[PDB]
Amino acid sequence: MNKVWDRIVGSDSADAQSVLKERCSSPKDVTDLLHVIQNWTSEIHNNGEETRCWKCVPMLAGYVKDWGQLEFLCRRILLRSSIQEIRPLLLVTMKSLMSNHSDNTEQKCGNILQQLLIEAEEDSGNVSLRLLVDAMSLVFPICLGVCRDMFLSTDFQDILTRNLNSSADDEHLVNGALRLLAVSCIDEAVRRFIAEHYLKTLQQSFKVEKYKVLTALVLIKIKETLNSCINLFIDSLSNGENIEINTEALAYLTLKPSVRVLLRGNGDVCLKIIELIKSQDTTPTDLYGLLIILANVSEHPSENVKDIEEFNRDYIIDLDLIGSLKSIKLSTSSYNQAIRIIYNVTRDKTQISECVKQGAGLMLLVFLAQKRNLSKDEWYLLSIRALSKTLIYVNPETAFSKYSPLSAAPFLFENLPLPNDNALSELQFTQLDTYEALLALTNLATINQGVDLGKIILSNAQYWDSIENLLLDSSVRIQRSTLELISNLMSNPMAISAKFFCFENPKSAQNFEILVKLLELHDIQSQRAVAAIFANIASTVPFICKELSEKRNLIETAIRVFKTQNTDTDLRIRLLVLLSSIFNANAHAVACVKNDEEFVKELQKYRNTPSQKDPLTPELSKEILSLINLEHH
Repeated sequence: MNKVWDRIVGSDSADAQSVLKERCSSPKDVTDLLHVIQNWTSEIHNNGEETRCWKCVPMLAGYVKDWGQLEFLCRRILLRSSIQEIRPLLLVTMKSLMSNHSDNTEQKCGNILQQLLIEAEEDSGNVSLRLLVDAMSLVFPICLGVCRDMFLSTDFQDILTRNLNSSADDEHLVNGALRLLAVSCIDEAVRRFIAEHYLKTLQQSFKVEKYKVLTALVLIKIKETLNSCINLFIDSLSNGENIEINTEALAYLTLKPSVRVLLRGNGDVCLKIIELIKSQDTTPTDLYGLLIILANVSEHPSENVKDIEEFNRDYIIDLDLIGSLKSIKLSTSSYNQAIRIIYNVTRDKTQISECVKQGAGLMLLVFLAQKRNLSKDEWYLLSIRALSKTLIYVNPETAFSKYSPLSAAPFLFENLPLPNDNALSELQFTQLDTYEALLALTNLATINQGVDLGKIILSNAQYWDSIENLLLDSSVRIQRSTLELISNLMSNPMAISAKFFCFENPKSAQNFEILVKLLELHDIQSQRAVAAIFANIASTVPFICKELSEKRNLIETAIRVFKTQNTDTDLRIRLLVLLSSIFNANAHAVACVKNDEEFVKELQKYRNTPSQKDPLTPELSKEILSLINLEHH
């Protein structure tokens, strides 16, 4: 099994998983190939051949069950720990060796480390020590036992600390040692050791520019002392240096409020983060970190809120961040963070308009569309929250780059409680969510006098059920908003009017009687909405108006509410429109009330001089008194 290795490490065209079909031969293929590897890994080849080799070895390694065929691999891997380009592949290989016979892998590793220490003690140069600390950092999170034993030993500390002190400008050794310290901070005993014995050294190397970032990354893992780290990450990110390490750090650290206030305080860094997010060059992993930072820093508390709105307006809105984000390629996690950003920005109603102009509504809708049959998780909910807030404060038809705002409606309906015969919604929405959904729906229902939304409601019986199920909600604001929604939907008969005004249908006639009672709701906004339902339909659909004119409970209730509450202007107007439509359609209804003297003198009081923008009050009082006159003469 010789030539297979040559074609495996010969060029990137061939693949190992490819020629895995030519392998097989478990008695011979694995053994023979391992002998080829052993003779071949006896030297260091260029980065391409080595990358092929350590991409391929893990497979074979995972297979071969005879441990004495995988011995040499420990030396081969540890002796390449300084080779950066193939370091993670080595890790993978070691992990594969670790997956089966873990203990023997770690044992051979410890033995090789001890020989490396002896070689390092006899080296007039630092090259053996570099190798040793690179091997230690490479295998530390998998061989934690032997690595902790090495790091903690006086013999290893002696040579390490001494050569560090002596060779402060051996950048490869210092850097290897700082990466070692960071990685090794995983274990607790090592962390205590580092935090008891290295603070002097770390303060020292923190003063040296070319080691500042790596030293800060060690210090993170162990107030003023922290503040200096954060200022380092911020300044070095704003410069442009070590985008990867700094963004990772700050994405973690912006989980703390003080870090956030500092970041928002530093202008240059904010411009830099926005420009990096826009920059077509930064890696997708850095883009993700940048977005995590932006979402953390833009989040409203539940730091001073005004600082957060100032930051969001200055750097996210005015730098057209949302308009750009529409165009960058986003993973699902990055899209999640962008939804977070949009949500945060909309916590300040004054910005929603601008957000929508930059395309945020579109991003919300696409996000929901793609998650619809996929992941109704917390980001789904968050997206619906942002969308509801959007639709409460903007004109709907100019809100999704000329896409249909009505496409939001199915998503809004997911924050309405389903009829309680209808499963559990994956969405953990609250009463506030339901309230805001109904506000947004009420806004959608203004389009084309409610026909568009009503047609969406009629295509799915569930939607109308979830509305009707809020007619008697115990929360005043939900009941109020429901009635406002229904009254907007009653600007066009379509067929939704049958829900209340098809008297041949028992269910509808019952809903009618309920509505008549709702005319006397204590909440004046609810009352206005109920009145507008009746007034809209009666002034707009003459068939229904003829039927309503015969419904004595409605007429008596409307008159009672007019007698006792006519000093509210919207309510008075709507009751007058209802009553006059009814009376014009039915002289026998007029004859019914011709002797209600209190009704007559309330009507006369307004036939005089209504205030405000109110021609209808005198006009309609005049009409009604005229009909009563008709009946008395």
